[PDB]
Amino acid sequence: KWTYFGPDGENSWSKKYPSCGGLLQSPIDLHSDILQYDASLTPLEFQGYNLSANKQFLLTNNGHSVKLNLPSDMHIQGLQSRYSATQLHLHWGNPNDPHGSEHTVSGQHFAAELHIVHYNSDLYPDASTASNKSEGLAVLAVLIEMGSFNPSYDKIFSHLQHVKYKGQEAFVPGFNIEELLPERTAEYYRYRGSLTTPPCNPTVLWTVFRNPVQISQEQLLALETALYCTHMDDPSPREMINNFRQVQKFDERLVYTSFS
Amino acid sequence: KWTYFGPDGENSWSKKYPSCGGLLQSPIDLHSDILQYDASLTPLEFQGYNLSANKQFLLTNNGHSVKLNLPSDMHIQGLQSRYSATQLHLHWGNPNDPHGSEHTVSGQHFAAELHIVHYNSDLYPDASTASNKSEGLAVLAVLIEMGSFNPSYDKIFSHLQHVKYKGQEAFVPGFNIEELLPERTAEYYRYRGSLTTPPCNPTVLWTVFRNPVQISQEQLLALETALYCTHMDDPSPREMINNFRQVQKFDERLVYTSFS
Ligand SMILES: COc1c(F)c(S(N)(=O)=O)c(F)c(NC2CCCCCCC2)c1S(=O)(=O)CCCO
Ligand SMILES: COc1c(F)c(S(N)(=O)=O)c(F)c(NC2CCCCCCC2)c1S(=O)(=O)CCCO
Ligand SMILES: [Zn+2]
Ligand SMILES: [Zn+2]
Repeated sequence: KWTYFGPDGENSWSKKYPSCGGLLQSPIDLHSDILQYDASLTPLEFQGYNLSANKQFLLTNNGHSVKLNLPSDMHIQGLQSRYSATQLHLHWGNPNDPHGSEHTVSGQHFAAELHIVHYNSDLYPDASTASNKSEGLAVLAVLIEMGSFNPSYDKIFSHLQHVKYKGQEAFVPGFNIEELLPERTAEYYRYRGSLTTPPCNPTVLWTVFRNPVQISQEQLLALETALYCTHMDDPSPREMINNFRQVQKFDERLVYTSFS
Repeated sequence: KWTYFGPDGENSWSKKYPSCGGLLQSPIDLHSDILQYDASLTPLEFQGYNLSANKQFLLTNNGHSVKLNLPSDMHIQGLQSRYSATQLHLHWGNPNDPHGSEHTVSGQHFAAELHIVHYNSDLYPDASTASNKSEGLAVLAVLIEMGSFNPSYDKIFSHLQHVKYKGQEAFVPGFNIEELLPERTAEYYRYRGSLTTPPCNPTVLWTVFRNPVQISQEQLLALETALYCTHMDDPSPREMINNFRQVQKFDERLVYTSFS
């Protein structure tokens, strides 16, 4: 009931999902005028990110992105509460305009963006319960640019042809999710925002790493061309492209940086 | 019942104005991937722009912008139809983030933007009738950067302290509107889009000049701090700031340029 293109696109989300027209919306443009160094921000620690290769994790095309389910055994230290993983997914552009990150830096998109979603497991029993609650979610965002082939991202991309259409699912063996993170994870942007998709709940603590990772031109094109938003039996297929939200207004508020 | 900030802000405009969630929406980011040089794009001619110093033209705070009424003897020649002037107005940011142009260039906002609104006088009798019809409108856009004082823009700005509140009106003596335009008007971006405010009609032929103009720090600050969205006797004033729409998705479509 929502898309990124056409009559049900992002300008209309607020009709059935009021929080999409509400407070604390994400994503945003990270730029000098709204940044402040905060010396009390501390480095995150990534625990249980090395998932067992003898276990398996479901990859799903949900019609909006490709998601990988993650175990609650995976968690972040360094926030006020323990946040445990629930899923990761990506956002990207299209072959003719391969600049589909959600966040921008100084007005610039990156090629794509990876989000690793966690929920506050000290307060809430599961992500669904946390999702619309105070302090419920924390998302790690990795900005992606074109460059060297990235074997670690290929551990996701090499399975995409098995989830081409909405609803399709495939298992992926465990691998080390930390390999998907950039250099100097200590350096990041942090702000209070929202889910970037309906329902747009204003319940996400965002951490956007300063430094991008690289994937090759061939990997980017593979991601942009692999998937469809529609079911196999849909008479009007739609390619999964440009599945990122435009940046939001961000006035009389601040993003905090862990680097001066 | 629409604003740029809060529950009646731009993500909610579609609830009130159907075209705001429709096709062909403006403004957009002007960037390499969606540009295409078109040698058929020849210089516009600005006719009747030298308004008589012996006449007065109405400046109005309409609660959303400051507009100057323009006579229908001003017109643009060079497009398929003649388009005659109806008004000009501005968009800007705020002192803490003085980057409130509507259009962006390679992801960068300029300080402000001037729009000179015209209607298709060959097809339609007046601007209101044209506004929701095929090829109804044509808007000229000038990007404004902060730098040197601009005597020509000060012919408008010098009256801002007499139109501080909604509904208030002042007279501006005629002057040569062409003085508001930048260097090398032959260089421009052209695309089909929409009004950037409700009702968001997709009926505008946009011409964005390549080169910005400059206004001083003091001029920009006056524009950002002189005006209120509310009436003179509200005990709860609302400043007129950040009156620009975020850039829209622009996919499977091109902006044509008169420069390479
Ligand atoms: C790709 O869509 C996103 C998404 F973009 C984001 S973002 N960018 O991190 O805010 C998400 F967080 C989620 N997942 C969250 C999971 C934890 C709470 C349970 C509710 C869903 C939110 C998802 S989703 O694939 O699950 C689809 C949700 C439709 O409501
Ligand atoms: C500042 O608001 C704008 C505006 F932003 C733009 S834009 N950026 O060029 O699309 C406008 F064109 C207009 N005027 C057009 C006048 C000709 C048609 C009649 C309907 C209004 C469109 C106006 S307005 O001040 O008149 C307020 C319109 C409220 O609906
Ligand atoms: Zn996401
Ligand atoms: Zn305008």
